[PDB]
Amino acid sequence: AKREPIHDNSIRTEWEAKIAKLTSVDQATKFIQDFRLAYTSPFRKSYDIDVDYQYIERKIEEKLSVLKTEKLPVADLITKATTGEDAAAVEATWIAKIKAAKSKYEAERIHIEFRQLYKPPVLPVNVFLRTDAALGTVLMEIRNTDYYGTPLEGLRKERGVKVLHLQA
Amino acid sequence: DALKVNRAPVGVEPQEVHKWLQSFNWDFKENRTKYPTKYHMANETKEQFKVIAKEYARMEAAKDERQFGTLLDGLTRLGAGNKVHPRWGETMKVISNFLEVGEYNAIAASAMLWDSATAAEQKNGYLAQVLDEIRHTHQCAFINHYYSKHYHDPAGHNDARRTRAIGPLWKGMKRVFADGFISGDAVECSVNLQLVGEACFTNPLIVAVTEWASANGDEITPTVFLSVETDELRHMANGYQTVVSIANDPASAKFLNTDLNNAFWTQQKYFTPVLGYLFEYGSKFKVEPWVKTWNRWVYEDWGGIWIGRLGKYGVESPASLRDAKRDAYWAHHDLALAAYAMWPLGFARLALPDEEDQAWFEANYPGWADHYGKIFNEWKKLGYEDPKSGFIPYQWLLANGHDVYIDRVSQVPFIPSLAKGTGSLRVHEFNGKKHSLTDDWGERQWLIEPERYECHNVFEQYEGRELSEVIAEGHGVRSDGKTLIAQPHTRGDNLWTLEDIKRAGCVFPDPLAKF
Amino acid sequence: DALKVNRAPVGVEPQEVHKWLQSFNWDFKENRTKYPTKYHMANETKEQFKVIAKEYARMEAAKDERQFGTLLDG
Amino acid sequence: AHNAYNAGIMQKTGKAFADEFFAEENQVVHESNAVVLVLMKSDEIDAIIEDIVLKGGKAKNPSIVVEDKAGFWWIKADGAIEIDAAEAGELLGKPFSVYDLLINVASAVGRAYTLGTKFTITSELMGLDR
Amino acid sequence: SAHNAYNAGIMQKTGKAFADEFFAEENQVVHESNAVVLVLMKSDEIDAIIEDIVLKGGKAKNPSIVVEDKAGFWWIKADGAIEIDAAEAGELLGKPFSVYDLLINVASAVGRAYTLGTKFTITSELMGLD
Amino acid sequence: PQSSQVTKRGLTDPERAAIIAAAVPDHALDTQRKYHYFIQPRWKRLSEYEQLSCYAQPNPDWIAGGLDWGDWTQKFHGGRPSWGNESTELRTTDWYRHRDPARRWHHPYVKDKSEEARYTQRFLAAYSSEGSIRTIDPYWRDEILNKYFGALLYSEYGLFNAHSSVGRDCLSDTIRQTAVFAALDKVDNAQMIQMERLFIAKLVPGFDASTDVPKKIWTTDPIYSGARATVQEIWQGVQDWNEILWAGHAVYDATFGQFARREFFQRLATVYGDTLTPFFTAQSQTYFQTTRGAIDDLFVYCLANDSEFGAHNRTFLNAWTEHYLASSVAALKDFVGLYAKVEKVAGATDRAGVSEALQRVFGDWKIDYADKIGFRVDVDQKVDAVLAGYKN
Amino acid sequence: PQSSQVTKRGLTDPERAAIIAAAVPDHALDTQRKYHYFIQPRWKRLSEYEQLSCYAQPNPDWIAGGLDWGDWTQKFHGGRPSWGNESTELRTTDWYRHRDPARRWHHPYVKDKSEEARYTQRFLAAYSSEGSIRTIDPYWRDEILNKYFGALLYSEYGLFNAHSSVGRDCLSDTIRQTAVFAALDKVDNAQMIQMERLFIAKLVPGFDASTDVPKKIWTTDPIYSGARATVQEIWQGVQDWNEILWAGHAVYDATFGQFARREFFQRLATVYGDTLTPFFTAQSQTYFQTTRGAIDDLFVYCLANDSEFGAHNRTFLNAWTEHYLASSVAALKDFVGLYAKVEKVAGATDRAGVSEALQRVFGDWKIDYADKIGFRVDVDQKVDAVLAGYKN
Ligand SMILES: [Fe+3]
Ligand SMILES: [Fe+3]
Repeated sequence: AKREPIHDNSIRTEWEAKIAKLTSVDQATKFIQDFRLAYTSPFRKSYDIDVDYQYIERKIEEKLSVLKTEKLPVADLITKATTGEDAAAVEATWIAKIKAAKSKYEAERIHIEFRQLYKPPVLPVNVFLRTDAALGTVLMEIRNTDYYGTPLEGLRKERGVKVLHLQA
Repeated sequence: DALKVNRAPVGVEPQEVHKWLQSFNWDFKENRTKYPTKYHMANETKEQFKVIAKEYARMEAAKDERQFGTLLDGLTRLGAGNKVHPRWGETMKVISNFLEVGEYNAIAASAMLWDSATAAEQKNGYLAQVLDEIRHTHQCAFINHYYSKHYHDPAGHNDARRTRAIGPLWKGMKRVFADGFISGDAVECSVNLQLVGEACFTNPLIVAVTEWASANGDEITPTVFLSVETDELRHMANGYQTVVSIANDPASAKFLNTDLNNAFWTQQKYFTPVLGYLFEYGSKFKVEPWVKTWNRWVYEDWGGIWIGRLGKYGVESPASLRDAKRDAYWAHHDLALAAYAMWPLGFARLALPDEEDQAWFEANYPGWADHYGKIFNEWKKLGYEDPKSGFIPYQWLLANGHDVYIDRVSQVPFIPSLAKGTGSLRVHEFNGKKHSLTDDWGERQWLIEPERYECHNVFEQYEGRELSEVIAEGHGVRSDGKTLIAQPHTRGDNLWTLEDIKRAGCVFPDPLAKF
Repeated sequence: DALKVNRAPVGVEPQEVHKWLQSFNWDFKENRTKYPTKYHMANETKEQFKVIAKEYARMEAAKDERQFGTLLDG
Repeated sequence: AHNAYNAGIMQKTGKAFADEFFAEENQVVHESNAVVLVLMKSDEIDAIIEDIVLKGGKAKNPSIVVEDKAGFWWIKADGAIEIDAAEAGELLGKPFSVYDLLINVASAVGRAYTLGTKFTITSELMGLDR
Repeated sequence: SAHNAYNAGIMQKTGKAFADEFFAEENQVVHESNAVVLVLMKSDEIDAIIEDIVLKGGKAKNPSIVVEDKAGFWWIKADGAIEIDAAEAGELLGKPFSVYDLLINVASAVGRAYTLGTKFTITSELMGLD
Repeated sequence: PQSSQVTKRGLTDPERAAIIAAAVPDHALDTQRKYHYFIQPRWKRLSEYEQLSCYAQPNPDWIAGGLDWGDWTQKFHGGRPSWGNESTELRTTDWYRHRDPARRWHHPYVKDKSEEARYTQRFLAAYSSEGSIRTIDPYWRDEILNKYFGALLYSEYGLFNAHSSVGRDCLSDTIRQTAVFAALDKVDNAQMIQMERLFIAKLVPGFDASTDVPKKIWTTDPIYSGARATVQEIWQGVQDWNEILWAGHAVYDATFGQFARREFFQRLATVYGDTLTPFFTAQSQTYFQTTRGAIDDLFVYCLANDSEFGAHNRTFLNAWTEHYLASSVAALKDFVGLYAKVEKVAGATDRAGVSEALQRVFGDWKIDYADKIGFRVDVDQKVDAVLAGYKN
Repeated sequence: PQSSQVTKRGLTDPERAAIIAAAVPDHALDTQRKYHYFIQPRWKRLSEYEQLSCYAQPNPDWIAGGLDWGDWTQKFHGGRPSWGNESTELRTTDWYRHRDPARRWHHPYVKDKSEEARYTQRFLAAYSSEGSIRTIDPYWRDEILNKYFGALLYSEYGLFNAHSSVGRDCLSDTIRQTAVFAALDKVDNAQMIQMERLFIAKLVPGFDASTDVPKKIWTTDPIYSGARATVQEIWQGVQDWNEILWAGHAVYDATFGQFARREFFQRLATVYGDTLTPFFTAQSQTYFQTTRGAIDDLFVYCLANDSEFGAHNRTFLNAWTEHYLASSVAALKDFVGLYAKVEKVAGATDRAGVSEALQRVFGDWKIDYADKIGFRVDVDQKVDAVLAGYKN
């Protein structure tokens, strides 16, 4: 393959054109959640815009955030997610989710997906950061239990990698 | 009353307000750290230096006046800025600006230690540390700012905050003393930033290096860097207090050895090869073998005075130590292969080892001559230094099956077919993406924590692109817009231009395409 | 008044004080030198550098810090 | 002699160094009762080196080693190193608090603290020992 | 301009040739000169001032300016006057720089020296006589 | 002798200096000697402050203004970036735009504070020798100053600690410097109040400089109830680092803080014969204006007028201002209860005097902050809301 | 190129550095590295202050304490020596004994004053921005402070110029330094008063910072009549340099000066709502205490207790004190007429308040100076002599 220039390229320009056409909070919210599920984190659906997705995410955030201030009552900016859910309820739901996880593999996907779905501007910043720290506490603790307990070969099976090469 | 008063001259010493600092905090439900941590033990400790804000300022300002006197007055009147050997003046572009980002990240990590501290005296200490880390950012910047004004090659001293982004050695620097501090457990910074970073690696990185500077004619860097490290003694004193609290409570101590080995490996993975390469290959006059410097500061003194003494209290010698000692002996020579081979992507001018250098390398690392020595001498024969040669060694590596891989975790380059340092290539596919890991310690980190380690590497960003275009786009040119900042020699003539790079036709591959 | 005031940030530069120094002397019969001189002509001149005590200290201290840094440190 | 910068393995070169460097016994850390203190060279520090650490200091601790490392003094000693800013102020003839002594005190491998006008770097693990 | 060189005129001669002119009848009284001489103590700030002010705009306005390297200082001689604006210097240095800060490193001044606002000048004029 | 080599200096050793001189070219290899020449200057010429500070933060292009690229090398468990846009509601085209108008990098900052540090101790040694404390009103000294100025140190200390997460989270170098210097200045204020108390204790037998009574007053006295609730919220209730800096310095400290420090303790010191307290409030009020200069630049020049996100940012700043101004008006309503404890001085402690002090604080604040972000405020309404807490 | 040689530095030039290294001996030629090791230290160990200052004056053995010999090389027309014993009535075994307890050589002196210089401008820039002048009593500001504090600058200026002959005539190095540092501190006081007036002029339209009214008051107002008569006498009426210093600092300034600066302008500023003046008096009073430390050492430790000439010196110091204390109580009697123009404040400006202010000044002075030279003084009597000028 041949990558285009880093900071100015057809992929970024094409996505800015898609972004420009968002005109409501609900529409930009489904847009950003779908984008984040498709293109970010190790469980993304596609790596096809890998060197551009981070910039493109920022531009969606910018579109959603301005749509928020133009269109939503102030109380909504403080207390609701742009999904319409109550922000505190979202916090409680996902802290409970991660605390009920039975393994680091369960807990890691709960954290990663929380950020895919509710990363600002979806959820208000203060609620998100508090929630994100609470989840990271749990994921850190379970991961750092018996960190060296599983041999590499077992860790690779558990992660589900396809081992392409192991140097002799 | 209105007439009678004790009129003895009195003030108030810093010690006298300092004993009241512990009472400045007050209890409320929300009074706890905002950052995720595994460490929730009691940490009500006393700081070992009785520093208040006024005294902090008096202390540091007195340091600065002496330092800037020496720089702006004395050494300038001596013209010392151009009395540096070119290899070393080029090395300080990298060392001072790279360290600058370590210092800058240390501000943020020390703010995390400030935030996660519970005792007002430790919040007091970490505030001063946060200020110190700002001081050191501006000190590292001042070194390059001064070199920009007085040294024969300002290019790259004068713009590294954008030109570092071109090359692959800078990626791993954003982890070693940077992301690896601030992106994780906040009270664990007492272990990675302080007990490993400050207590172990600043001593060679910041102090030992001043002897190499001096040997090579640079009296700028001793003036600044030694002052920098005077602040470090207060920093580790803060971290030790927390380490004690962790050691003492059994539920926190069960994390400490794993955090310590992870931090030791994370920092040494980059520090060991990169600093050894800069010391030995970025100097004319050598103080001592890098591996002895490492042995003295890292393994014997830090290892025995900090870790070995803490062994009495359940702290274990890092399991990764053996792998690290192999790195200390060879990994910087391995890295030199990549550094010299990929010289157009940097912002400094390099110098192949001369006949004197090579004898020194072979005397001190027997086997150097028959491995690294013969490679460097073939590159020179092929025109490595000559801009008309059309020769860049990266293409030469590939044509002889010596692929370069980027470690997904540490960003440190790896050439398995030529490495003598620690490493073996592991290539995994996960969810449609290929990943190359290079040692047992980082591979575990990626296998357990893939969402922490998604760093794009130079090959993924530059895939299919020609070398001169990447360099031009990243502003890797002198003021004429065409002559490279980076050079494969340290002479004043026959400097390479973007056209000279273009003729070699170097295009970035996908190193994992073969898997 | 007690509510309205110009709150623009201002200080007082040395030459602002210096312009009034000439006015600090005052006339009295015994206001003349104590030392023997041949030179009794009028000598009401202006100094060419507008230095007051605070500024004097600031400039010289500045010189000193650089000098002693070079000596004691470098 | 054991506190010298080039003590032990540091004397060896070439293969001999590599053999001891990679010996099995040397793949774990060895507890050390030493402290290491680095003093930034300066007018005041050089006086402190000559008239304090190398006299009263070495007299109380005969194991101290001071080495000239160009821009700084490298000091290693068994147990502890102590420097009294009050004593240093008497040598220098000028105001000199413990904070002023710290102007030129850099690396400290060991537990550093101040007590009044004295600066100490110690092998003791306060809060764990004693 | 060669006549403002430090080694100008008689200063080029050596041995008996120098003695012959030095002791010449006409050289036993002073000769009025329209020159000024200014000494700048070498420093980071002054060296920036020399290269980018007195040797650029300075010599543009006054072509007679001669600057000589005297190791620890710059020797400047010119016809008429030498001028240095502290504000132009502070713009060059990017840090606060009044005429009093400029004077930190302005030493010998053979001529009538004075400040006028942000500007330092040394002139051949006899202020108050001319 | 010594075990290791006495390294020869290349600057002075003849053999190494000769080798170096032969290696150094007789000509410069570039003419661009301006350190980070590409920084866009805020003022007519690039400043050293900017050269040493700007772009030290290694932000990528996906954090606005970054010149780097790619993801971070290591992120938090879960995926939180080392720095990221999630850290604040406010947006901008370039997080690097901020410039402290005092142009403080570290060195000028400690230089200025060192002057204050040394001169304070010389002033105290001479003030004690002067015996000038003999004319201070003893009731003011003992019942108001010692107790309620002491209690005010906890408001300064709380605002200081509010900056801990700002120093970690904020998104550019010049912002991080502005934040940390502001935090040290706040904890300095707290230490200076305690210094004055410890100093009076040396001059006045029976005067107790212990923080026990100040702490009891801060934590339980109704006079500080609203203030403590606001400080706790700004420090520990939120993590949006822009909200912390704005609520902390631009609303709470510019209204409650300015009233307590300047209208009450500094002003009333000069009607109760207190020749000491003005020396300490001179420092806190100087620090307030220096901090205000930088806070104003970040929120007014940069964020409230950012070409693309100005109105967007004013929406949030308007919401925060509404909330924390209510909180600060409540803190002042509680605080004016302290006037029922002071000896009456016409034009100072009566209703007209307190009314004018609130008109200065709220009037000043309307000019300095509210008018610049488009926040409408009825000054008289806010004054009257506070005067409801005033006991005639 | 250039006409003259580009001289090679011996420190860095390889050829010259090798020549120097070969010429420098491998061992020190003496072990005594203490600069002027033979000075007798006043304190436990020789100070840098003493090493840099002591025996700079090249006195011969016929000026007590001198280490040189022989006559001066050139004397005045007539035969007046360059320095001589005729310059003062006081005698001593060693003119070098004096030690400023602040140990000020030139550098620490300008270092400290530089700190004050830079911090003053930051304080003013913040005070103007703070708007704190809004609560000053306007009558005090315009009719008392501007006019009579301004007028006091001429007392400070007169005392500064009193030192001109002292700096030429006095007989040792450490004495010359305290004299000159004291002189700069006095003209600083005068310039700072004018600085404060110029500063208020920028904040208060109609406020006139010209020295015309202050000068007219100093020269003709009966309130300063006694004071001006005294400084004129001390400045221009005498040339005994010890009489100038003793009368200037130890009598006149310690009584009239301390009353006007500290009891009147500084103290009353803090009953009339003046938040500006205390910042300036804080400097003059700091300078007073620093100067007093060195003056006290010269006249008490060195001269009043000189092992051979102590009582002889007290005879003159007693005669001078009697005369200049009479001059100063007369100056104070004139000056307390100013209280008839101020707004009445109980305990401050009433008869009881002024009486306690005079008891502090005369009581403090009896302890600080009179008791140390054996000068008898009834404090109550002097208070009453001044209160005769107070209008009830
Ligand atoms: Fe640091
Ligand atoms: Fe540090």
